[PDB]
Amino acid sequence: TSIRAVVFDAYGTLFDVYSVAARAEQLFPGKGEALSVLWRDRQIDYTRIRSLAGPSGEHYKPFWDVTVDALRYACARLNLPLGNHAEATLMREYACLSAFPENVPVLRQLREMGLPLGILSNGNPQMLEIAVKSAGMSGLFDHVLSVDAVRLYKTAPAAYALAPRAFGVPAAQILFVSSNGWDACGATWHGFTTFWINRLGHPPEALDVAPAAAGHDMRDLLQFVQA
Amino acid sequence: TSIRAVVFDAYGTLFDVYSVAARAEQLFPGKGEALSVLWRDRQIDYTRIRSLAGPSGEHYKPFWDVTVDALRYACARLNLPLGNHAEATLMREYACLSAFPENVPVLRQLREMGLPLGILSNGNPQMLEIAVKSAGMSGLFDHVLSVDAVRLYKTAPAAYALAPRAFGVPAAQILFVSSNGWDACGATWHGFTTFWINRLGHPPEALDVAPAAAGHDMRDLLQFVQA
Ligand SMILES: [Cl-]
Ligand SMILES: [Cl-]
Ligand SMILES: [Cl-]
Ligand SMILES: [Cl-]
Ligand SMILES: [Cl-]
Ligand SMILES: [Cl-]
Ligand SMILES: [K+]
Ligand SMILES: [K+]
Ligand SMILES: [K+]
Ligand SMILES: [K+]
Ligand SMILES: [Mg+2]
Ligand SMILES: [Mg+2]
Ligand SMILES: [Mg+2]
Ligand code: NA
Ligand code: NA
Repeated sequence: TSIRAVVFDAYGTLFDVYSVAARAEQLFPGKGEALSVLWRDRQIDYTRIRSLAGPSGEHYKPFWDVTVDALRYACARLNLPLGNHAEATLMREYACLSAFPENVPVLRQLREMGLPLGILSNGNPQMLEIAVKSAGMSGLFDHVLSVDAVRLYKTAPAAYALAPRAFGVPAAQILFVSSNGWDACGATWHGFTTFWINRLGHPPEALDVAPAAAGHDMRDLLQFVQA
Repeated sequence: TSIRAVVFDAYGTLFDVYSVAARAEQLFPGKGEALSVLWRDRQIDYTRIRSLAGPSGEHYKPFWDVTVDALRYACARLNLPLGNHAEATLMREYACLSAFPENVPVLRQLREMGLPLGILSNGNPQMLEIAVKSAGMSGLFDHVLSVDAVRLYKTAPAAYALAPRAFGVPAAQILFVSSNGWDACGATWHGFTTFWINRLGHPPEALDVAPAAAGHDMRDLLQFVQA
């Protein structure tokens, strides 16, 4: 079926989270890769635990505050000295990230081939908006969407449903792009055409579903559309 | 409020999963602790991804088959030679586990103080039932409950709701016991009195909720009831 719009996940897709791991190392020598791993794990675990526990948003909390919670748990567990300064510093780092250098032109070869572009993110909008301004992609997106509108995190249907609504098109006609295998898979269940930017070369998730195609980077995504 | 029944989580609580990590090492030398960690992570990730994606069971699959999926993904990712024999062997190991030696008497000091006992498990019942027969705890539980009845995994309300239903008592009057911090916390949200068997001495989850009490083992749980 014909793509008529293309929606992106934020972190790891549009925005390289790398710079947080590197700054963790500096505050916590020898413990950066461990913190950053544990922190991402719990950040995601907490969004799922919450949305699963309250399928109508009973336990929702914005992604920012969930990210603080996860960072705090990870430091306590890993026995790291995280008080106000080191916390503020890592969160600042989180607020303002940079793009994968390949992205911004590829977005143009799509904008130019007549394609509306959006972001759909677990990110609360307050953090999603500045995050976008770090990277020079202001203007490229028609819609910048947050699961905060529905108080439910991916893979919840109400989160995926935001993009058909904003674009005025069925899921089947939106190309859904994510770095996270679980999310490409969840989007495929919802009925999008999906592309998985598998940056670390991992296996497909064993979820009995597969995205339409996958590649290694954003420029592989361009390849695929043009075909 | 007065406890009138006590319900247990299965794995890590009643049943020591240890013996699987040890048998992983033997089939996959140098890679047992890595497999076992990645496998537990994805097993749980997959139950949440599924239930979050289909809040009415649209993507349900029994825990057994989810456990095979997770084991398969973990082996592919970790580049381990898992064909039919090594898979069958690890799954066998999974079917039939042993208790924490402290458990079976502690269950008796509770049965004897006039307390009905149950299991509530992500475990499909087919695997939950034999699992119980490995360990000598047949007879101690009035109800052996599986989220398979509702096609939704914890922390889904419909999963927690199984125990009030079976016991004929409100959540507030059941003591809910788990090893998994996320689950003690989810149960507390549902309204149980909860106890967390924190076996590895981890911090509390940063979920803005805490179980009624926590301890290190089952005998700490006994301590707490008797008080
Ligand atoms: Cl992170
Ligand atoms: Cl977790
Ligand atoms: Cl809902
Ligand atoms: Cl395991
Ligand atoms: Cl995951
Ligand atoms: Cl439901
Ligand atoms: K509702
Ligand atoms: K900065
Ligand atoms: K329904
Ligand atoms: K055996
Ligand atoms: Mg995880
Ligand atoms: Mg600590
Ligand atoms: Mg491989
Ligand atoms: Na939709
Ligand atoms: Na209930």
